[PDB]
Amino acid sequence: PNVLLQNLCCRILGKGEADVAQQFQYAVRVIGSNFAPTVERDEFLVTEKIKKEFVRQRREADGALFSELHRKLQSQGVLKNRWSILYLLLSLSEDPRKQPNKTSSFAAL
Amino acid sequence: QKSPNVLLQNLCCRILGKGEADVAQQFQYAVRVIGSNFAPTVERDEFLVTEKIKKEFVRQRREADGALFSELHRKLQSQGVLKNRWSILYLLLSLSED
Amino acid sequence: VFRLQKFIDEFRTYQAFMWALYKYFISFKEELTEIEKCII
Amino acid sequence: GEASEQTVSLLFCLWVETVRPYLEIVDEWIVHGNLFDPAKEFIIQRNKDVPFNHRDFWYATYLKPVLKQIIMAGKSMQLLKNLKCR
Amino acid sequence: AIQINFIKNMIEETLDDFREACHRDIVNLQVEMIKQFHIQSSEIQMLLERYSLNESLVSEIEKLREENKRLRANF
Amino acid sequence: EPYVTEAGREAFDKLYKLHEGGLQILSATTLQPQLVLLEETDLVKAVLNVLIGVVSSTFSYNQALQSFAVKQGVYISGTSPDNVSSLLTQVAEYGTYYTRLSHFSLLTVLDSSHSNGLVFQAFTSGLRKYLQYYRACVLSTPASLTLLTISFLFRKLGRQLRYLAELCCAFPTGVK
Amino acid sequence: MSAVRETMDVLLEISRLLNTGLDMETLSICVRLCEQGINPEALSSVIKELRRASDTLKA
Amino acid sequence: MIHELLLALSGYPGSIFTWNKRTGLQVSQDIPFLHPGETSVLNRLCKLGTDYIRFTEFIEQYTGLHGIYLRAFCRGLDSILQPYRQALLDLEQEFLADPHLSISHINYSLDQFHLLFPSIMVVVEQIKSQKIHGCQILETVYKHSCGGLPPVRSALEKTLAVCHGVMYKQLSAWM
Amino acid sequence: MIHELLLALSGYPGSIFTWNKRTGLQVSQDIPFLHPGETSVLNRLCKLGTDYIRFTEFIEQYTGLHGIYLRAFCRGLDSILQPYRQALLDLEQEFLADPHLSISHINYSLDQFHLLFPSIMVVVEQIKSQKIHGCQILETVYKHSCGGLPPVRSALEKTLAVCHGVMYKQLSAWM
Repeated sequence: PNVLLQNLCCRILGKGEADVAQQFQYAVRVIGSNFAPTVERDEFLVTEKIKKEFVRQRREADGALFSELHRKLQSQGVLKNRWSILYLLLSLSEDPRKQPNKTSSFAAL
Repeated sequence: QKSPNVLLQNLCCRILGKGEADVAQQFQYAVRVIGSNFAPTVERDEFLVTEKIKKEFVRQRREADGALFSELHRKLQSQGVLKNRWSILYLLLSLSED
Repeated sequence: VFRLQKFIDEFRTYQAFMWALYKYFISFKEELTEIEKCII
Repeated sequence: GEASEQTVSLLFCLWVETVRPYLEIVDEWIVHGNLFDPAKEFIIQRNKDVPFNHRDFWYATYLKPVLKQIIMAGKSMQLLKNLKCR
Repeated sequence: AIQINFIKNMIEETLDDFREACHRDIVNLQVEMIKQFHIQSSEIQMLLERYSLNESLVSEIEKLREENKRLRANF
Repeated sequence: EPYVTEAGREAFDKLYKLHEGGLQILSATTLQPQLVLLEETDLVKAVLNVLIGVVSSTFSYNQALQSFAVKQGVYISGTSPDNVSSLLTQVAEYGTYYTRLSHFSLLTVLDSSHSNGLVFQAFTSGLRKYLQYYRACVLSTPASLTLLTISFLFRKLGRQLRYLAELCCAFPTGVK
Repeated sequence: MSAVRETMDVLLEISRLLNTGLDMETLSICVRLCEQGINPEALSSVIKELRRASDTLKA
Repeated sequence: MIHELLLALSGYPGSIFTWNKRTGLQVSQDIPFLHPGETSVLNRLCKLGTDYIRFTEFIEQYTGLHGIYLRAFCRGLDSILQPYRQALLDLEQEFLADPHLSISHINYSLDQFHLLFPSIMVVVEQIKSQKIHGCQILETVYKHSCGGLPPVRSALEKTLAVCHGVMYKQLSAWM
Repeated sequence: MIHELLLALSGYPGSIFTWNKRTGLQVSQDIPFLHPGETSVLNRLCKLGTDYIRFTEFIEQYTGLHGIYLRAFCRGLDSILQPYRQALLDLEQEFLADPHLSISHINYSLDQFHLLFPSIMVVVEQIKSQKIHGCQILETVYKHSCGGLPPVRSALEKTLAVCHGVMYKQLSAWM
């Protein structure tokens, strides 16, 4: 796991291969605190959250498409690790309206 | 000038009623608070926030105040020198009292 | 130019007028490589 | 114009190329005495009438005397394939 | 029965959005917990290095050792 | 600066190595596939040989299929990104049907038999004239600046060789 | 390895529609992490914290 | 890029150029250190090598239903790939003349081909959906060379010419 | 200073160069780093770009009321703006050859065009506030090129020459 978590720390920052040390040790600590989740597995339930979310952001067409893509996905190869993958994409889901304020002026504080 | 920190120092100084260095500890505290990770609750609709404020006035029986505010919203938008209106409306929402 | 391209789809009077527009396009793409060599 | 010949050429590219399938139906309408023109669109308003006791009927709006030479020629050439010649 | 099942199904739609907003709030909260412990750990590590011993003193024990040894490597 | 498009081959190569690596981690095998140098001019000589049915250092002849086998990895494949790894297999396969004709002609001679047809021998006397015709045309494949000037050259001989090879495959003999 | 190439083209469609904002190389790291086993809560939590951190560091 | 784009153009799978059977050959989406902007035009450059191996499959099925005119239509269409493939050879020496070549000339050489190649694919697609054989192809291809677009009616005139020769095999022996 | 003013002279607005379109121009100088003396002359160069974009509007409107000699004078007048615009890019390299030049250089190059620019803009405005059209635009500009100033009287004989040339076309076919 160490070579993989690390490479994530280098890529995300897009720079630094030991200048990302702070972020690595931090990632390791965070992962080292034991989270427990609200619902573990079931393909249908995670898929549904993504469908409702689609409708809610006014990207109804795309929501329609996502269902085709979901079925397709199983046929290119079956996943045992899907709930977790589909969750990660869920938590990173955004709305097409509005910006999150400035976060390039927030550094100066 | 108008950097985040300078603007915060001005807040502390005048509110506590003392000089720049006498409010130095609460200034340190303040910075810690801002630099806490907070995720936006508003990523949609200037309208929905305006509606909550209107709900606050009705809730306390301050109907006249909601009637005037509605007109005042329309003005606030129109001059439009504020590009982060929504945030301000949320701040005002939390400061709602009788 | 994007609108003019949107008319290009894959009677003949109407096809030969669309092709007159496109036959004229290879002489604008002929210039595209001229100005592309000065800046590279 | 006559500051440059480049926009005269540009409009004439669009003129000579749009006009070209539209000439070669009229050319066939004489030397073969029949034209390729659908039964769902009539695109130049010259059309051959199916009856044997009638020649050709011109459709009305739903240079112009030079277009009349096309009506009279096409009438006589629609005949000549129907006749046995000598 | 019909209306009871209509009201029921809408309330569930709304409660799902609310559950997920709260769920996210615990994730954000856990971040805040650990990030503050990480700053502090860093302040302490630095301070205990400084005040627990004299950096001054250790670097002079090495110096007298380097000088004394070299003198003796000419005897 | 240049982007990849302008920047020649090297930039594209560095990119291909980085991209493949990205995929290569999830797949676990004894040793990961890596590049083994050939140059682009050295590839066009290993292919010049596989048309006559001779091995080089990218081809391993397999007697079990009576066909040739190229490297399957990220083995250098020109500067193309594992494209010659599929493209070269179609032309090694074109060279495999030339070793069928020569395998069939040397076994149908009647100085090894005297029970099989005279007519059966007579098919080979014409068949051997297409084989030398191939040998002067393999002598004429240089210049090769790319693998296309040669695969397109044998596009015409390819349609034919597939018919003309596999009429033999049943196995008609004699007057039949 | 043939398999590995097909899955990523469909996966990249969901992520770009849904707004996620991960390039190809990074999207491969997470799939590795999820296959070797990770709590899903941790993975989302780091990605969000690194992103927030990165934008401030730069600016 | 330069030899690497000729061999994506032949239609054969690359690593950078992934083949997904749903779409044919396409450039994989958003590859780092290349701005996304240049890949959209690149997707269109893959679309002429995708339909070209959707084309060899129409050849190889009937070479190396049934019909003696099917493989006569294969020898009608091969001379349409003859100026195509000749432009593949015309790009190669350009890249020896200079090997810092940008893709905007490559895009330009292929715009001639962009209105020739989907129009022949649609032609074979109406052939394979009506399940045609023999002489009643020549009237379907004749009203197709009645077609507009001057490159394309000539393209559809060469495909007309070869299988009219196999009509001539019959009508020379019959008369 | 220099590159924003070089391109506001071509008639592309700043916000430190406010232009509010065809009712007026405000010079918009509240600039600390540019001196109150170097900005005061910068307004003098700005008036000469105001009259430059009041002239190009008359180009694009009547090439693209009724009369073939309105648009024939429009292809006469662009030829006179051709050394104006020619001078605009030679100045681009003047500021790259050394960076020890300032706006004193821009005052010096633009006085040669200063004797052209109100004096022709008043000619076309007098054409257009009477609404003059036809052959008598050419008589109007002829009685102006009967006028003085040695650059302008040579320039308006050239602007007279391209649309007198359009006159010459009618009476060549008419005869």
